[PDB]
Amino acid sequence: STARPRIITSKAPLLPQQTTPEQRYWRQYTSAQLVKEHNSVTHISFNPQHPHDFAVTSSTRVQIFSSRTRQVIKTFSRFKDVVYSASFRSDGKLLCAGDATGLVSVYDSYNPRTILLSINASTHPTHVTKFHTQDNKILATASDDRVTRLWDISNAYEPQLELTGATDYVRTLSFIPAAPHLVATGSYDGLIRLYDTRSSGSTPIYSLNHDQPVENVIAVSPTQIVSCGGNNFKVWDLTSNKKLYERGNFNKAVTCLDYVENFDSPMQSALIASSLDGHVKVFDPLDNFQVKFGWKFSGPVLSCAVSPSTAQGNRHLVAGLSSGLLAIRTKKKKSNNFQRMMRGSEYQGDQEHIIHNDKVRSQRRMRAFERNINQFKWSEALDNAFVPGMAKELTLTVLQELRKRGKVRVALYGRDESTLEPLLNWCLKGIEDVRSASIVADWVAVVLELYGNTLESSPVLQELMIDLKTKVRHEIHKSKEAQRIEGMLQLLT
Amino acid sequence: NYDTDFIFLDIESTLGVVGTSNSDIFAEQLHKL
Amino acid sequence: DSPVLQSAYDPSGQYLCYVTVALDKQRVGVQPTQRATSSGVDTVWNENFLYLEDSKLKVTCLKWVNLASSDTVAIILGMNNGEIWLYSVLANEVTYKFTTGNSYEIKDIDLMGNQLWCIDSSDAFYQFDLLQFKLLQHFRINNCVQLNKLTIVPAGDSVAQLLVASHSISLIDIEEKKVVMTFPGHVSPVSTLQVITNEFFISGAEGDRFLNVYDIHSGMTKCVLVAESDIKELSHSGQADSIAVTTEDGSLEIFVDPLVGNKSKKSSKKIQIVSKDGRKVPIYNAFINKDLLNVSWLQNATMPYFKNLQWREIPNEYTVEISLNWNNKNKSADRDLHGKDLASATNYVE
Amino acid sequence: KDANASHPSHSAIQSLSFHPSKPLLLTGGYDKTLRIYHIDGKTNHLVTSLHLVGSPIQTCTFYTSLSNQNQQNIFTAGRRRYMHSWDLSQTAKIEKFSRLYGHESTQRSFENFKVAHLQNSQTNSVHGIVLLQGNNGWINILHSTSGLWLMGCKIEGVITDFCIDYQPISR
Amino acid sequence: MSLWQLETNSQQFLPRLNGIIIDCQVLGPQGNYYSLILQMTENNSNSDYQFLLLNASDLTSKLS
Amino acid sequence: QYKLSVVSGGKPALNNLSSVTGNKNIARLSQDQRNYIIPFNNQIKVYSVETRQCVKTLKFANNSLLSGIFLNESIVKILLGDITVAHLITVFTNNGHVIVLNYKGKLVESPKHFKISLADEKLANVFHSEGNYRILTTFKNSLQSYRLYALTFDDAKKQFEVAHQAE
Amino acid sequence: LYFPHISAVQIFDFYKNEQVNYQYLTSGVNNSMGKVRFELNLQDPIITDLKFTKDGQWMITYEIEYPPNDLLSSKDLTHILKFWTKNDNETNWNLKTKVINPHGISVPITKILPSPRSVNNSQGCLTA
Amino acid sequence: AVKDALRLVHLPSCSVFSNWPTSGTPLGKVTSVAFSPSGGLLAVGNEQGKVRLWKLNHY
RNA sequence: UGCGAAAGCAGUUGAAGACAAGUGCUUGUCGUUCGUUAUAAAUGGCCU
Repeated sequence: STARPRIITSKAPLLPQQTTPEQRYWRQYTSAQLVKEHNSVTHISFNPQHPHDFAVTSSTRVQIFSSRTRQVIKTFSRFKDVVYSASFRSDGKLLCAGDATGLVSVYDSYNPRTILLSINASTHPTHVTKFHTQDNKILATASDDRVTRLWDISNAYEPQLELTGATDYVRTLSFIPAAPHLVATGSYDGLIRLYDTRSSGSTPIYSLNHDQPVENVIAVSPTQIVSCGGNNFKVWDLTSNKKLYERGNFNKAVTCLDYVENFDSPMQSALIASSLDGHVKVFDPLDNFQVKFGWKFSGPVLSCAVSPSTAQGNRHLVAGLSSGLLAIRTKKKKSNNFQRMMRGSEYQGDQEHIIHNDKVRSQRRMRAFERNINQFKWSEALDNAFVPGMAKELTLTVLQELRKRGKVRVALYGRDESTLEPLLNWCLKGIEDVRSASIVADWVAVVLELYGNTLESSPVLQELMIDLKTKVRHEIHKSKEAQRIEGMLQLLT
Repeated sequence: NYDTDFIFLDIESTLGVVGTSNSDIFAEQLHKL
Repeated sequence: DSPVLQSAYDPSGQYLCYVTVALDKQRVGVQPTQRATSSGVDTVWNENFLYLEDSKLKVTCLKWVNLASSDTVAIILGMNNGEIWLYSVLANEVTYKFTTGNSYEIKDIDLMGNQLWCIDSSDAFYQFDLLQFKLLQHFRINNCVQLNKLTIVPAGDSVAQLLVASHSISLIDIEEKKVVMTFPGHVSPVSTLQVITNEFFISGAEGDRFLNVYDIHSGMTKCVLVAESDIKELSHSGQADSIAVTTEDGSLEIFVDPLVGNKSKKSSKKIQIVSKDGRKVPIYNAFINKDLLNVSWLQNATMPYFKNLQWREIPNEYTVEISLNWNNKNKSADRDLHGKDLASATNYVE
Repeated sequence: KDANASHPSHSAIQSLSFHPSKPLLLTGGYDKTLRIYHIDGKTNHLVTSLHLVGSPIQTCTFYTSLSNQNQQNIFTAGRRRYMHSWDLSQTAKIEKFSRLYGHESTQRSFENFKVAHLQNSQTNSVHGIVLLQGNNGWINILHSTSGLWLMGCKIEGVITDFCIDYQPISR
Repeated sequence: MSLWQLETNSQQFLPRLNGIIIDCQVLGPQGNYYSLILQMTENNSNSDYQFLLLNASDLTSKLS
Repeated sequence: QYKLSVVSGGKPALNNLSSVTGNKNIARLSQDQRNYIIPFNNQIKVYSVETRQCVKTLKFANNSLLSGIFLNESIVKILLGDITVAHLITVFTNNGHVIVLNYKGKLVESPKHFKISLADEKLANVFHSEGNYRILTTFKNSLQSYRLYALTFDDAKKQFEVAHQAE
Repeated sequence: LYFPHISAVQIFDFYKNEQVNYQYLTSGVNNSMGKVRFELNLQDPIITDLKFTKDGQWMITYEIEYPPNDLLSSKDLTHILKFWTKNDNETNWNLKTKVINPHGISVPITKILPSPRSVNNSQGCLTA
Repeated sequence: AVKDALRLVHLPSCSVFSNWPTSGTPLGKVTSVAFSPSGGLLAVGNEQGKVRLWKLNHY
């Protein structure tokens, strides 16, 4: 004897644009909160450490948002002029910020009152201030002076190294993982300049030509560096010093770019890229950087960020808009006498000789229509097909199963106009769909051949046929057209 | 068959192939018991 | 610690007789050591047992009657009642019972053909004849205050001298009915007193890791064999060729040429049994004939299991591995892994 | 010496049973384990064990067929709608009784049961029967081997306990 | 396969057998086993017999 | 170079008589009920029930006698033990040959072959209770008629004698 | 040895001369119920062809589903092709892909040929 | 229900034994009792999971 | 039923004997034969 097979749901051949495993993961960022800030939110950064709060730079203040609460918990308003960065150090204890006056302020993260170090990097604006990932003490600064000074926390009076050679504004700075000596900077020259801090420095070891003003440079992996500038982002390989891939799917000029890897998604690594067209799109580095998802916002996007790999809780996608709007999308993650009397349940037989298991795993509960078919209730199973709030696919199966069982007339004998209209109502809408058109044709044929006399004496049944004849006639036009476009489509080939 | 031999099936459902002492006495009695 | 109170191989080393307790009554059973018979018939478990109908009654001594010598295989059982039972394993009934006049328990027994010698707790010797089923003589030798062991020296076809032991060992002449010689024994009572060869008999005592090899004629300790742990059983091969002693800790030691620094010798090969999971299975008796060694252990509670190994080729330290039940998923022949009936056909699932 | 000293139990000993002939003791409990010990009075080592996943043991008992002495069996039951039988060492031959043949309404648990001997007079053959407690004064009697439902007994009020008595007739 | 209990006219079922039951028999001193012959009428070209020995205790195929 | 030889088995044997119902199965379960004997069209398989595997196979081709008899005749019944006289089986075929084979061992090349004397009768079935044996045979509206004989083995002549009982 | 029984495959071991499996490879009323009377006129899907790749890790099956009689769609047979996979240790074939009406509508697949090891390391096939 | 609630009653006198069990006898919450078919052994299980064994010397 | 593609193209579905019912006559049936390639319906639905 064998267990009863489960009724198999009907699955028509795949249509174009099916949902992909990558899409299903990214749709889960459903809850959307739209916050309004004073000015364009220029930069957004995530704390590398738990609880992974993210800081947003806007106008003359920096705000830290709690991950779980999704609300501001700290505010750094000491800055007089505009702010331009809020990056944390790797430890997450400190966050640095640049200013239009050119001063760089290092505050203790989560303690806005205390200022640890204040550096006057330059008289020009200091747009980029980023802590070195491998080394904690050294802090990098790039200013409109076009020199990207490398400061040391202990010695704040003179830069440790003062890289130069950029003929335009430098607004991008990146540290290559596994290469602490290497530093990457991209200027609006369209040139990405790489520097070696071990050597004397001040002259790039080599430059990579992007041909458009570079808005942000990110090192995805130790050997691959992705740079977004102009209307495209290009991925360069340092060992070969040539661009492996280039994607220009964006319309407006890409502005920000972030990379996350080894997170719980089906895609091992993701690359999110802002567009300045309202689009932030996801690319897969494992698949030649192909688009896998995208969002649309009200206006141009200036900053995008995603929760680090080890978020340890609900993940966050953050988008920054020039209008001052901040959009947050989140993927949420008896008595002792009685117990002593009943104390054996926890035991799993770890110390025993023979372990014997016969319990049959619980099968999912069967639906009403399946139970009726299993019990040979042909007419009742038909009724369960046409009930309010019944899935269209599930309605097609019970009709297909009954036909397959050879019970189409058997289900339709003891019926009148009162209980026939639900079937005709579905047929009126089911005829339109391609999947159910063939099944509707068979079932409608039988009821006519089986209830011709009742149709004459019932006016309500007639009207169902008049509109049905109108709809089937409309399908004839659609099917005939599809043959004509098919006919001419053969002419082209 | 992927070897050299060939298998063939008959309508009779037959698959043929075309191819290239005191101790000893006590030992016996103890087993009987 | 061990459910097997006493055990003894037959002289040929193919059959083991062991006594264990069922509820409050002792039962005597015989099991076959060999995995298969000479004819090739696979060996089977022997369910038959001899039950002692009295709770007080107990077996103190177990001795085999040599299979080749006598027509019927039989085992002689010394009892605490003061009588000796001749047991025939086939008929599974006590053929005849030798009774001493007194009621004192029999401490030890020994046999050479028709001769049968026993000692009571009162230190009185007795002589019996199997064919005649008669008590021949009984005597008490002075200065033999205790007698835990008796062994008869194998001289010719007759018994002319008996080796008996207490904390000290003695040699007695039957005709003179007097002690001939004395040997400095152990501090504890003597447990084993086997005679390895002529003018050489080994001796061991309860809770002792040392075996003294004495010369019957001269009287000087030729050697002292040392075990890692206490000694329970002893078996000698050939004529002092090899000696296997079952330790108390469940390991078996083999002494290779113990009769050839020189005073104290240690075991040369050590054998152990450990289950695949990791539990150690003690060895309670062993047998060693020429080059093969038979190891006996208990599985379940009292079922004896045996293995034959050629000790010559075994390394110095060798652990036999045995598959014992532990956390076994129970597979029924009529079910697959998932519990579906084998006859049942697999369903169609998209 | 304590029987369970060798291999302790992780729950209360819900039932005990000595083997009719062999020197074995059987234990069972809500730890879902059937432990058999060789009771000698001095060591009491464990012969074997059998863990039944998700099968609390409210009662267990040995059984030996009255005619075929070679037939040995162990029946165990709990607050479940099925009962286990263990014929008597690489594996264990365990069968599950879970069919009542139309009388499932009277029996929602096998936890209270006993095993007896019934002689089929018209053939003079003897076989075992498993007796169960029903919901409404009902006692359901099954065939020990085939598992068939043979007869049922009803009393008024709530059944609390029952026992079996034998009355000899002739040779 | 239907077991009719004639005392109360009830019945027990063993459905979804591999084929229609040509023959049925109780095999044992105590009815331990049931022997069945199955036909597999799907194959019209040949008659496909299968012998099924079921354990009466739990109605599982002891030998197919 | 090449050679042709049978390898596998065939369909299980059946009592192919329309009239008989409830006697279609010929396979028998041993007295100890530890193994099931099933006759095939070309062999006899002994399956051990506790392990669900074919412990023994008795091929007609290997034997000279069974090759001559079955290679048309078919087994009409199998009886545990030997009627003439612990693992013997007596096979009765439709024509009348009575063959005493052994399982759980090595098949003997000289089984105790016999032959019941039937006069235009096709043996249909045989059965016993305790030492007494009766054989049902078919003799010839398209309906077959049946005869019931009593079968005994005489030690003096070592032959099967059949005595008429019913029709 | 694989025998394409009607709507199922019987996997049989001729070295041991014993059946090893019986698997249902099609939809239909196969073991859901026991057909009786007019239901016995129904025809379950027929496995016309069954073939293996040279590697042996993929199974290709071709099926014909017969419509029930006395309907509008009582003369339009459905042709199905299925690709199954299993690891060697496993005993049940798992359906990986299903093509409904290959080659078009109501057009049979007369011949199936698995590819040689040279092309696609034996992971291809032709249908004619 | 309570600890040490075990009594042995002699028949046909129906007089409870006095010497055993005592205050020091370990029984706990007695939940299972068994008499051996022979040998006069008494096994008493308790809620703690301990099966304690006694021998009746009369048998 | 033959052939074929799946569509279809050609060709069949007879005679005797016996039985039951109704009134020698009529119909219906066949665990009866010869020859040719040659509606259903006993309230009766699948375990744990």
